[PDB]
Amino acid sequence: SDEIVWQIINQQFCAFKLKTTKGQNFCRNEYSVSGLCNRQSCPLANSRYATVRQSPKGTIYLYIKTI
Amino acid sequence: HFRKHWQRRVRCHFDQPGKKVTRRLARRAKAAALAPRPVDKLRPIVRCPTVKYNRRTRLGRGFTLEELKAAGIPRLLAPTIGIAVDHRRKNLSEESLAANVQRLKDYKARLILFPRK
Amino acid sequence: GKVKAGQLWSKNKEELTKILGELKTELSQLRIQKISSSGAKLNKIHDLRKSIARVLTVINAKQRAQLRLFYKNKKYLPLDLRPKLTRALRRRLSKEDASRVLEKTKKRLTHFPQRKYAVKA
Amino acid sequence: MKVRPTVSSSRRKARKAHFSAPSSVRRVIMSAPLSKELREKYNVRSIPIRKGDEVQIVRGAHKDKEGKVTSVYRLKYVIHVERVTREKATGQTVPIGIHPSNVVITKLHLDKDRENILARIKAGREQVAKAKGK
Amino acid sequence: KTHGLCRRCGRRSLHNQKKVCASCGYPAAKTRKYNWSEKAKRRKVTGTGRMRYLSTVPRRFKNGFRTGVPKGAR
Amino acid sequence: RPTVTVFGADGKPTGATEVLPKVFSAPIRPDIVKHVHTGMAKNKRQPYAV
RNA sequence: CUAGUAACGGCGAGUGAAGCGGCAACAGCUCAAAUUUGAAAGCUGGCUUCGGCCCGCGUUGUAAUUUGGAGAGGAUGCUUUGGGCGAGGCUCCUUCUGAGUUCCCUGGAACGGGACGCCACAGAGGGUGAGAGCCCCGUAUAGUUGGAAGCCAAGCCUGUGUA
RNA sequence: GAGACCGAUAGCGCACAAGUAGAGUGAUCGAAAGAUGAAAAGCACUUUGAAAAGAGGGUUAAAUAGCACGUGAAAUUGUUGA
RNA sequence: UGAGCCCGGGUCGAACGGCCUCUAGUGCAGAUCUUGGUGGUAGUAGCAAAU
RNA sequence: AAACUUUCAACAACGGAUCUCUUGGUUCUGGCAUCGAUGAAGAACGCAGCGAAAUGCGAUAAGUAAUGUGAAUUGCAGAAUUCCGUGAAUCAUCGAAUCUUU
Ligand SMILES: [Zn+2]
Ligand SMILES: [Zn+2]
Repeated sequence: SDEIVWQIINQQFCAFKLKTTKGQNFCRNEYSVSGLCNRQSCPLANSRYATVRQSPKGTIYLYIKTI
Repeated sequence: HFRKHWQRRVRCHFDQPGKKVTRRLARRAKAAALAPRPVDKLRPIVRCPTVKYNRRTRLGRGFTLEELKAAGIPRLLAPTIGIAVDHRRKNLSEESLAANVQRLKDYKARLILFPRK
Repeated sequence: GKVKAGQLWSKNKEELTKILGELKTELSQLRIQKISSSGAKLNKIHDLRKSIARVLTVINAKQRAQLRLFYKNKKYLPLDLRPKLTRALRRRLSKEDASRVLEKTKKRLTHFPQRKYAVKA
Repeated sequence: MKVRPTVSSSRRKARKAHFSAPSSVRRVIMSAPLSKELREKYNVRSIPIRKGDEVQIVRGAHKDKEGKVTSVYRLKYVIHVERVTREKATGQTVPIGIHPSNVVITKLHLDKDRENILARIKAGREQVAKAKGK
Repeated sequence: KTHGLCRRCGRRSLHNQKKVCASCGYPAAKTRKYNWSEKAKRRKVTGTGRMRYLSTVPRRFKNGFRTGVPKGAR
Repeated sequence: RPTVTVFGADGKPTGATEVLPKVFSAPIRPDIVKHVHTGMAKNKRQPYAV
């Protein structure tokens, strides 16, 4: 149901979506590897996902999500 | 069909749920007044008049005097113990008599009559 | 000048009349002399007017109580001593008259009253 | 949330009832909390304020000022504390209107009816304490 | 003048020759009232005046149209 | 997935599980939901008129 | 709902029901036409010491009995009752009932921001010097204080007359 | 008791003196008009002069919030500069 | 491209905005349009009803 | 040259739009049934220290009595009027009264 949740997110409503008038949409989700709303970068509509985030200590981690 | 002044005679029904609440509270008031009694009276089974509805039956107005006498319920006691009486209806056949007599003895089998004092 | 109400309730008719007379005379004199240099006379005039109102109320109440004591067993009372209600409430049937029934109805209700019963499920 | 059908959550009706209230209702509205020591002593949280109470102002530009209430102006919904005053242009010292919700009563003007009020409030609070305990 | 003062409505609409008020019809017992003028009916309706007695009826209804005095009254 | 774990009052699982109903495998149709919600949100409306 | 059907109409404009069926609510009765005729047994007033006394109405008919899916009269043998107090209860007004004005900053004013808490069957609403659950009024829930009028009522007194 | 209503040219004619002021012989017709500030603390006093007016000075967080009072558009107008 | 939108500077003093849907009393240059305000004519004609 | 006319900017006017507000309207829903010859609805005249409006009241006249609450009213002026009290109040309730001319 990756495709169905993608259709619901992309075509109806997503709380992490920033719609700009300049030709690009942005993803407000913290686990998005690129802050852009597209099919490949969605942390929710992709069951297997991976991102890179930096802690307040300065240590950088890789986050992996499985189905 | 708007030839007449229909503007002055439009009836809306925004008070439908409020009237349903009013009807339910009226039934509750009837229950409060008649506390162990049912809020309804017992009514007979009658056949629908026309040939179109002859196959089905419905509830009548009140039991015939012959039906009450055959069931063993006196005429004057019957309205005071929850049974409706209709003096206009006639039986005309041995099959409505038996059905409503069975209904009356079934009502008698499940009745808790209290003494006067 | 200022008189409380219960003290007036204790006294009788001729007494209440003589305080009424002296209060009226004081009010008349103060109204005559109040046209020049009205200082603290205004509050006293207002208090005296309220005092006359209180005395008149007490005498009226005592007189109407005595009149009601007179008419305790008499059939007709004066219209001032009758309850007002409304015009329609004064014209409706009395409780004794409206609750009256015929003898046939009374016999039927006596021997065949509405009974208490319960249909068990 | 209100449940009783007689209560109204209308802002319009509430504002009209507040600003067009009688003098006794205004007395009830113009109430002040008791001090900590008086709250443990009488088991009463707040009382309607009256002339002769000694209060401390806990809000506004006149914070931490104490004094005796010399006027309860119900029409203007304000009390006048002693020595918490102002100066006009001419130099007259006018009182400063302080809301009774901004003060804390440190000393009550104890009469018989005030003791009856305190007793009734204490009885209700202790009977609810009994209901909570068991 | 054509019209003089009327006793019933207090307006200067009583015809000086016919002796009949043009606003209320004073010699007639019934006050003049017509359904083709709602404005005229609302200028003299029950509620546009002082209500000396009709304003006291609801409070008397609220307590059941009772008589007497409370117990312990003086 | 056939079962869903049950959690205690402390937030930790009790060890018991429940069978997931069929209604969680129903089709997810945002168009039907949009239609019925648009209709149903209008049903508590009080009339207004001049 | 029947039903824009039947029916009617410069048969054009059109006008336009009802029975049945489903439901809401249900409740039945009073007289006139009889002779009480072994007893006007009925009623409005006035006087009252309030208990019973007078005048009048009325026989050209006031009570009782009866009202046609009825009824009366006899016989018959079973089955039914009437009044007066009344504790208390319901309805409605009323009294009372939770918790921060803790510390810092900004600001004329904190009801704003930060920190640490508390109440919640109460985070409806309003006021308070700016967005206040805990400053105030109220709000929620069961109670509780006093009162008003109706109705119901456990019980307690009595019943009576060949009714 | 409420609302997916209207918000002072709107919503009742009337949020305020509203069936009022006012018009008509009369039957009748029928307006316009809300907002200082948290609090009047509503400008003391000195000084021009006859003003519903100024200059100092004061209150206020603020007076370019001064009962012509929240904000203060445009049409239109005056002073200065180009 | 455009209807428009975003930011700076000043004034101001209590609320407001984007996005996805829903809803409508939803967009003005004109109607001898309605209401209010304000002009040239014009400090002109004239001292006329009102003022 | 000066004067006049036009455009632009700053400031000051005129005017009251815009924004924000709202003890108002409007529409819906629920409980209840209560005017008058025992004088109604309506009209008029009066009552307060300063009352112009509005409201309240009727020669007992911004009101009297009774009950309840419990310390005010308030724009200014006045009270030797009341604060462990049958008791303030432009208070609330309200069963007793007064209630001018129509
Ligand atoms: Zn996305
Ligand atoms: Zn007239």
